[PDB]
Amino acid sequence: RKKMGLLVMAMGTPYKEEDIERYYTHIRRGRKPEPEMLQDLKDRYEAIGGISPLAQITEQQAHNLEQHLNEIQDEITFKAYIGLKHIEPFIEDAVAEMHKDGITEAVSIVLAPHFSTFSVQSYNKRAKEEAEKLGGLTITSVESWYDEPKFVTYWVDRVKETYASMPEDERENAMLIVSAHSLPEKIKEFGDPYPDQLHESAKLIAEGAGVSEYAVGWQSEGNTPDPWLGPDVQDLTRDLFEQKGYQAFVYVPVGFVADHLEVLYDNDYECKVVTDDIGASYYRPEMPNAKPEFIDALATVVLKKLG
Ligand SMILES: [Mg+2]
Ligand SMILES: [Mg+2]
Repeated sequence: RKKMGLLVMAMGTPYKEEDIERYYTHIRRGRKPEPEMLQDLKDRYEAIGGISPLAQITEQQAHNLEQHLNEIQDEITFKAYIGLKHIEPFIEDAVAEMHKDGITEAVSIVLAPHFSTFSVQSYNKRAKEEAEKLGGLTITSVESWYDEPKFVTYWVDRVKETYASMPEDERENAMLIVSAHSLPEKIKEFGDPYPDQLHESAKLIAEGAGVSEYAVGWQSEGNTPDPWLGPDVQDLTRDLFEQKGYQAFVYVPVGFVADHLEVLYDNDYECKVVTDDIGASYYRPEMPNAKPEFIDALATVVLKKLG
């Protein structure tokens, strides 16, 4: 069998509470959070059940993906390497390790289904540049995978189950909100398809699930002076309630693949505060994490990229 590296890339998460400072410093481009922000972040992580389980999900995704790829075809043996943006093991570290280990051919995938210039393209460029610097190692990079039918089906089936679970008055008066991580609006300068891809995800999932009433929102914007993609899910939820009185909101954060702070806090707390305030029911179906159905979707994405 031919040996190939499987470079799995993601933002990263802290491994313990004491990593919060450096992780958020990295996110904030060298700006250390002030003490009240540091305490606030610690509190948020405690509220969602702790930090330890978060980074384990990414590891489990990469490992299960490796094992599943190796089991479903007989031509290639994959070895997974994790490369993260904001904490060790960094993308450049992972590529250098691949080269050290004698890998000469790799395929990469970012654990975010929509292409953007800000994240996916930047991860892919960084990986390819380090390979070029070392020589003798090439990388083929998945750019997007939101339209993989098996992935669409994951979310459609979760959404169906959620609607099926609702009392009758909710089921005929619910709103589905599909979201991803906000990015600066200025990505539009380069024709970034990120927003169009989120809207297509939303269309595909709503259509597959038989949901006629849905909306697209953004969440978890950072803090810079230039505008970020909106509307934010908190504002969208309240606006849609005021205009049409929905009694239940279903949140599908399709941009995210795991139980991390952006979902467990930015949906399950921040959006839940809003639905609680307006008297609506809150639902947010299970994230993919490292579940077999999702791992099969990822495996299919990778093998399609290789033909
Ligand atoms: Mg494509
Ligand atoms: Mg926020």
